[PDB]
Amino acid sequence: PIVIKFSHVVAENTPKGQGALLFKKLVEQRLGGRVEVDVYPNSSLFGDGKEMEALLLGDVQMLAPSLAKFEQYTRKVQIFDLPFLFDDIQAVDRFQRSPQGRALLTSMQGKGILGLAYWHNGMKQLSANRPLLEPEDARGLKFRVQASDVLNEQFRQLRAISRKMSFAEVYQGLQTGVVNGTENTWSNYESQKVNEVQKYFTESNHGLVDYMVITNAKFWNGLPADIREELQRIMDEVTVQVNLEAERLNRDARQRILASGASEIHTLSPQQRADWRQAMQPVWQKFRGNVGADLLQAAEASNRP
Repeated sequence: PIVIKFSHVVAENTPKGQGALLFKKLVEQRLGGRVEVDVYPNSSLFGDGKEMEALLLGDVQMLAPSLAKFEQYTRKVQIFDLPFLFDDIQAVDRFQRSPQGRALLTSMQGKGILGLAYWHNGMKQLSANRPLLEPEDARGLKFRVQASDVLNEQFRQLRAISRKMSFAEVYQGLQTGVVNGTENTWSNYESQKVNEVQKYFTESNHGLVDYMVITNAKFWNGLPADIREELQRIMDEVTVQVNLEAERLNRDARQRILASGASEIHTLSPQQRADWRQAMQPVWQKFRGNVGADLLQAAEASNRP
């Protein structure tokens, strides 16, 4: 039996958590015991950063990290972190399906990482212990960000303080005041109960959390061809399921946060959104050389159906 250990940092009741569990179920139902799958959620086996070290070492065989967590392996995936680049997940999906977007799945093959698929989670919103209605509202705040130079600079541009922290540490960081605010999808906020430590949310859709399903190129390329292709077909089916569940789980997450009564959500007006974009988009100039004109052109073109 070939064992595939799939580690991740999110709760089970999420797009990625359900996706990993579906992959395991379909492998069990279709590969007759030739492949077995173990799933380790919520940083139970490996958390941020460590997971990739383990992937390269062979302590794990499959991951699906946020596209914001690959700067140590390539700087091309940074495109997904640029604020307000993608209007919505439909635009990002279009970019991901472009020749360029597909090519990015192999951007790290030279470091031993193979991308197998993109999984959607959703757009990012803002959270803090004070209201965030106008960009000046973020000044002085300490925001937890994923380990991303783009996201670090995003809040630096708003005259705020950025703290790169592993996802598992967000709740405690906010409860203890190491950080005062953050950014994430409704699913991640509710699934991790972070609304209990954030009284104010702003629906800004200023970015997104999407994932690249990845594996160790040596493990995957060493699989029997029939098994590899079958696993890829199953992954393709799982991707559709994740992408469909993602939008609805995020909708349910927002409703449960609003129902809580312990947190408020302000939705930005078109004009407010534009002012936040005008204030944050200057960060793009710092990374344009890394991503390149072509990728930026393709990403901007993805906003036009």
